Amino acid sequence: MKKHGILNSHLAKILADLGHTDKIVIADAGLPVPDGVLKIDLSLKPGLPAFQDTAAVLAEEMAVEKVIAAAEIKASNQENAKFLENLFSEQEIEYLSHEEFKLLTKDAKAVIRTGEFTPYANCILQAGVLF
Amino acid sequence: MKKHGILNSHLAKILADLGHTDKIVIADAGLPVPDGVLKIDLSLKPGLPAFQDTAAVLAEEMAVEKVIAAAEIKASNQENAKFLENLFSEQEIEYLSHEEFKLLTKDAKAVIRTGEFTPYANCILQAGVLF
Amino acid sequence: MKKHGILNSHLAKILADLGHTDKIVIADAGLPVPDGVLKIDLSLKPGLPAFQDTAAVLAEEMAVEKVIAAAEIKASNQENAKFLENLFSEQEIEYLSHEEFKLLTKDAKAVIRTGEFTPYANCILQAGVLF
Amino acid sequence: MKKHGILNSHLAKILADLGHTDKIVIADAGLPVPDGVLKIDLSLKPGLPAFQDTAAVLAEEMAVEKVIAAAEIKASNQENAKFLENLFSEQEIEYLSHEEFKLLTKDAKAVIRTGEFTPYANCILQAGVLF
Amino acid sequence: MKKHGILNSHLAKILADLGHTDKIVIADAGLPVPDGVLKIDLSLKPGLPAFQDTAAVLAEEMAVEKVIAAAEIKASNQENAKFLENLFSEQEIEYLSHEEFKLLTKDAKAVIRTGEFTPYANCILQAGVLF
Amino acid sequence: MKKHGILNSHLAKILADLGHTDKIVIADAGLPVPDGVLKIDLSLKPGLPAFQDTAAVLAEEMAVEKVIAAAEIKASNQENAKFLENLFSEQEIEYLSHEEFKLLTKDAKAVIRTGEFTPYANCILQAGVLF
Amino acid sequence: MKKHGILNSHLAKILADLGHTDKIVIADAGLPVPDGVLKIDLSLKPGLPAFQDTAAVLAEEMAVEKVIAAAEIKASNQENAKFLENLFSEQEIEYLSHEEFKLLTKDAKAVIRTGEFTPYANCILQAGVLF
Amino acid sequence: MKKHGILNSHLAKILADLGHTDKIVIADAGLPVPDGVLKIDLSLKPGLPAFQDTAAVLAEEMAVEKVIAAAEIKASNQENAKFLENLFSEQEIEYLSHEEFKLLTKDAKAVIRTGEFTPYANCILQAGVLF
Amino acid sequence: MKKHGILNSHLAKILADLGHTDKIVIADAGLPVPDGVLKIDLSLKPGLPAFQDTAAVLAEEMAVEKVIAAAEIKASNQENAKFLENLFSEQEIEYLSHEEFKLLTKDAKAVIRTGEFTPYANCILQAGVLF
Amino acid sequence: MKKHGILNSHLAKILADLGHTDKIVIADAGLPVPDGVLKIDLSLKPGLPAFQDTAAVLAEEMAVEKVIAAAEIKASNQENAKFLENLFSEQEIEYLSHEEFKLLTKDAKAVIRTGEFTPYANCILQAGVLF
Ligand SMILES: [Cl-]
Ligand SMILES: [Cl-]
Ligand SMILES: [Cl-]
Ligand SMILES: [Cl-]
Repeated sequence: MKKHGILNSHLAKILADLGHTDKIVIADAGLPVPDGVLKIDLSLKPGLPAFQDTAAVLAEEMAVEKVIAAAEIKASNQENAKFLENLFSEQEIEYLSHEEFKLLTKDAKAVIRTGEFTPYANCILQAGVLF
Repeated sequence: MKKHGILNSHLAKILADLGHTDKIVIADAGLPVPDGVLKIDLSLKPGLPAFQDTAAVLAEEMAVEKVIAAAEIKASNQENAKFLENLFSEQEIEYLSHEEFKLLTKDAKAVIRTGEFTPYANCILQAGVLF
Repeated sequence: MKKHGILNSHLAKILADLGHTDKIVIADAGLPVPDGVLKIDLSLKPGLPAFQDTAAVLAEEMAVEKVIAAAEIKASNQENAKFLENLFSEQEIEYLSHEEFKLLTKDAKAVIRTGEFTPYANCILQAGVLF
Repeated sequence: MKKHGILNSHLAKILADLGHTDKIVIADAGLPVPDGVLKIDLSLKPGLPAFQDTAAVLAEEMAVEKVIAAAEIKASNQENAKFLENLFSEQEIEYLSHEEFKLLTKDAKAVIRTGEFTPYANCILQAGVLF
Repeated sequence: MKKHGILNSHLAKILADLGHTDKIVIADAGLPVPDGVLKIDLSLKPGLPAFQDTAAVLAEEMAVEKVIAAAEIKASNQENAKFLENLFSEQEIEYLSHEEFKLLTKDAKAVIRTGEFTPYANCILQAGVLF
Repeated sequence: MKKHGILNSHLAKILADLGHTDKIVIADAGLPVPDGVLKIDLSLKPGLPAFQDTAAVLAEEMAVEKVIAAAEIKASNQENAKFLENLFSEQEIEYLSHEEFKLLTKDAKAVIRTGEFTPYANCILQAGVLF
Repeated sequence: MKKHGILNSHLAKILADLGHTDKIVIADAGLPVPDGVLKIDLSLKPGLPAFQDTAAVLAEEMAVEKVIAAAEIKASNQENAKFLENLFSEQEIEYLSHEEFKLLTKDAKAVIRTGEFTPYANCILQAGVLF
Repeated sequence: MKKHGILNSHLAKILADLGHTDKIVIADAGLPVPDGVLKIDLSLKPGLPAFQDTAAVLAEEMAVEKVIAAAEIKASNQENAKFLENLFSEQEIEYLSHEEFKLLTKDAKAVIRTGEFTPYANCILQAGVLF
Repeated sequence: MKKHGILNSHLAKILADLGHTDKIVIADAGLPVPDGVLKIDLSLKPGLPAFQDTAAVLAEEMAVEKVIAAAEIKASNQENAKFLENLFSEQEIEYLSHEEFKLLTKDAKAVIRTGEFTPYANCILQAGVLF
Repeated sequence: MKKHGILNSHLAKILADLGHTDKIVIADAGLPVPDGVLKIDLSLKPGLPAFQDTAAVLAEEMAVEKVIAAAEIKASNQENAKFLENLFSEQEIEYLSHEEFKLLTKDAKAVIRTGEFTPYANCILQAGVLF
C-alpha cells in the first residue's frame, strides 16, 4: 500500500498529475459535470461525504493558491461559505456568478462529487506550486 | 437528478446491470482488486467511509440473497463480523478462507473500496431476484 | 438486483449522472439523433412503447424542472401535447420550433427512442435539483 | 427511415449479422448477462415489455430453427411454456437445467432484456436459414 | 437469419438508425469519402454492382423524402440521371454543383461505394418518416 | 485512384496483408461468422453478388495454393461444386464436413459474405507465394 | 499473396481508399507529419529508399492528376526537381512556398516517409479517376 | 500540486492502486517486460537513475512486506545484492532463479525501468498493508 | 537491446517521429501539461533528475535548431539561463512571457517532466534537420 | 530530428523497448504474420528492400545474442543463408524447421517485412544485453 498522500486511488491519480494552475472541483450532489471532465463520485448518501470534510482532505493533500466559488453560496449557504473562507484563510478566494463558475468547470481536470445536499456547495481548487 | 435509488453514480450504474447471482465486493482499504475488475473507490481518509456504513447502504439498495466473507474476519474483527451477521440476518452467510475469498472476487462485477482500516473487513454481496 | 429506481439499466445509468440542468430526450420513432448523442432505443414495434408511457416513467424517476417541446406538437398532435401539459403541470413548459428543438437535442445526454408513431411526439426533460 | 424489418435499431443490427446457428436471448428482468455479451435492455417498468410480446416480435423478424429454455420454466411458469410450444410449432424445443441454460447464453450474440417479472421466463433463439 | 429488410448487414445497421432527414450516399468508384464518414464498399469489379441496381435496392428499403445529385450528371451521364428521376418520381430531386454535392456528403451517415465506372453517378438519399 | 488490383477497398486491405498460408472465406448469405473474424459483406440482394462471381474475382487477384469446402456441397449444390473444381482445377481441393469447415473458419483473416442463396456455397482460399 | 498492385501492405491500404482528389505525401526524412495524419515510414537508412524510387512506384500504382511541391526544391534540389517534372510530365504541377505546402499536408491521407536526405524532397500526389 | 507522496506521477498512480500482496518491479536497463505489463521508464542515461536510488524512494513511499530477487544477483552483483538486504532488513527476502523471477514479473502491476547497467539488478516489491 | 541513441524508451519513441520544426518540452516539476500532450515523467524525487542534466542528454540525442524559454527564467533562475545559452551556442534562443510559453507547449509532441524544483526551469526544443 | 540510432521511426520504437531476450523478425514478402504481432512493412517493390540490407542495418542498431532461421533456407537460398552466417559470426545461429520457426514468430515483438522475393529469407534476432 501507498505510505503517504491522499487515501483515494482515483484522487491520488488526479493530484499526481497536477501542474501549477491546474484546477479540480469539489461539488455538491447537484452540480452538472461538463462533458469530457472526469467525474470521481464519493457520495454514499445524502450529506455524505460532506462538502466540508472533503474540502478539508483536499486542502491537506493539495497545494492550493486559489479557490473559486459561486457568489450564490453566500446567500443560501453561509455555513460552508464561512468554512471555505476559514479553511483557505491565506489563499485567494474569488466569487463568480454560479453561471460563470460552471463555465470555468469546463477547464477542470476532474469534478469530485460529494453527498452535500445544500445549495451552491461547490468550489474550484487551483493548484499552487511547491517551489 | 435521479429521484430514487443509491446516490452514487458509479454504484447506481453497477446495480443497474445486476442480474440474479451477480456479485459485488465491499472492501477495506487493503484488499487487492483483481485485474479486469472495476474499482469504485469511495475512501476519503482512514476509516471513512466505514465498512459498516457502506454495507448498510448497499443492503438498502440491492436485493441480496447471499453474503460471503473471509473466516479470518471472525478472529481479528468481531465488530464488523457481527454487524454483517445482524444486517443480513435473513440472507445466506458463508465464510471461506481469505485466500478462497480473494479467488472469488475475480468474478465480481466491481469492488467498492471503503476507508475501513480493520483486518478482513470485506464481503461479497450476491444479487437476489425481485420475483 | 437493484431494488429502487427506474428498471431500465441504460436509463438508470443516464439518470445516475444527471446534474442540475442536464437534459435528456424522449423521442418518437422518427426523430434524428445528433452525432455523439447516446441513443437508447426502447422500441418494440410501431406504437410500442408509447411516448406517453415512457414520459410517465421518466417523470416518476427524474426530477424535472423544465420541459421543452416543438410548437408543432400542439397543432399536429393534440393528444400527446395535452398529455405533456397535464403530466408536467407544475414544470415550466417551453415550446420552440421543431428545427430549434432538434438543434437543442445536440446538448442532450441521451435520446430515448420510443415506438411512438405520431407527429412531433418529442420532448426534452431538463433535470432539476433535490435541494 | 428503414422501411421493413424490426423497428428497434439495436435489435435490427443484431439480426443483420445473424448467420445459420447464431443465437440470441430474450430474458426476464433478472437473468444475469455474461461478460462480453451485448445487453439490449428494452425494459420500461416491471412487466413491460412482456416476455411473450417480445418473443413474438422476434419470431416475426427472425428465422428460428430451434428454441432452448430452462426446464424450470414449466414448473415455475406453465403459461409461458405453452406459448413457446405454440409459437414455435415447426421448431425443435429443447429444455435444459437453468444452470446449463445460463452457460449457453455465453455464446449468444446478445441478450434482450424484457421487463418480464416471472421466474425463468428466458429463452434462446437459434437462427435458421432462408435457403 | 433476418427475415425482412435489406440483405446487407452493414447497410441494415445504417438504415436501422435512420431518423427523419438523415442522409446516406450511393457513390461511384471514384467519389472521395469525407474523413469520419463510414464507407461501406460493395464493389466487386468495374461496373459491379451498378449504381442503378444499388439505388433500386435502397429505394425499396428506405423511405426517401429527397434526392440530391450533382448537375454534372446531366451532362456526361444522362442514362443514370434519367434512371434516378424515374426511380424517385414523387420525391424531390435537387441538383447542386458537384463541388457543393461533395460538401454535403460530409453530413452523411455513410457512403455506399458501388462499382459504377461512369461520371458523377452519385446521389444523396435524405430519409423521410413513416408517420 | 488505385490503378491495379481488386476494386473493393475492404478486400484490397485483406489481400495486402496476405502471407503464405493465410486463409480467406467466401460465404453464402447464411454462413455464420466466428467472433473476432472480420466480415466484409458484399451482398446486395438475394443472389447478388453470386458465389461464383465473387470467387472468380478473388481467384484472379489472390495467389491460391489450396481450396477447402464442405463435402455437403457436392450433393446439395452440384452447380457451385463443379464451378469450384473447374476454377481451381490446378489447386489442391480438400473437402471436410461442414462442421469441420466452420471450425476452420475461426482462423480466417476475414469472411466475405456474398448474396449467394444456395446451401453450402462457401469455401476457403489459402494463400500461396509469388516466389 | 496479393497478385497485383503495390507491394507494400500499408501503402496498398492507402491506395485502396483513394477517391478522386484525395491526397498522398511522399516525404524526405525530415518533413514533419501533421498530427492525425498516418505516417508510413519506409526509410531504411540515410538515402534509402530514395524519393525518386518511391515516387516511381506510387506513380505506377496510383492514377495521379496533379502534383504539388515546394518552390524551394527548384533551387535547393534541382536533381529531384527535374525528376518530378519528367516523371509527371503529363500531370499538372503546382509549386507553393514550403510553408503553404506543409499546411496543405494537413489534408493528406498519409505521409510516406522515404530515406531521402536532400532538402525539400517532398511532394503531394492528388488522385485522379479511372473513368 | 500534490503535497505528499512519491513525486513521479506515473509511479504515484501505481502506488495509489496497490492492495495487499500486489507487486511491482524495479528493473535494470535490460530486463524484458512481459506483454501487458505497464512499463514506466525513468532512465536518463546509462547508470541513471540507479537501481539503489530508485529502490530507496519506492521503499519510503510503499509498504513492502516481501521482496523477491534473482539468486544470480548475489554472485554477479554483490554491491546491489547487499544493498537490498540492508534496505529491506525487516522484510522477508526470497531469491528465485532469474528465469523464475521473470516468470513472476508477469503478475506485476508495472515494471519501473531504471538506468542501472549492472547484472541482475532487479527486484519485486510485494505490497504490505497499513492495518 | 538498442545499440545507439537515447536510453529512455519513451523519449526514443518521441525523437523517432521528430520532423523539422516539431517541438518537445523539458519541464520542472510544476509546469502544467496541456490536455492531449503526452507527458513522460522522469522525476524521481525533488531535484532529480535535474533540468540541466536532462537538457544535456536531449541536446546530445536531438538536432535542435531553436530553443524557447520564459523570460521569467532569467529573473527567477539566472543560472539555468546561462546553461542554455552555453549549451545551445549555435541555436536561436527566444524568450517569451511564461504565459505565451505555456500556450506554446500546446503544440509540443510531449512534455518531459524533470524533478527540477526551480522557478520557470522549462524550455522548448525545436527540432532541426540532418540535411 | 533524432541524431543517432536507426532511421526508421517504427523500428526505433521497437528497438527502444527491447529487453534482454526479446525477439523481432526480419521477413521476406511471403512470411505470414501471426495475429497480434505488429507488422512493419518496409517493402517498396519486388526485391526492395533486400533481406540482406535490412538484416545489416538491424545488426548495426541492435545487440543480437542469437539468430534463428529455418533449415529450408540452406536448401533453396544458400546465398542469404551464407550472408546471415557471416553477418552474425560470433552469435549463436540456430536452425529450426520452417514450421517450428513460424511457431516461434508468435512470440516476436514485431515482424519487419522486406521486399525479398527468395525462399525462406526470414530470421529471428533475439536481443542481448549491453552489460
Ligand atoms: Cl437507480
Ligand atoms: Cl432490417
Ligand atoms: Cl500520492
Ligand atoms: Cl533510437
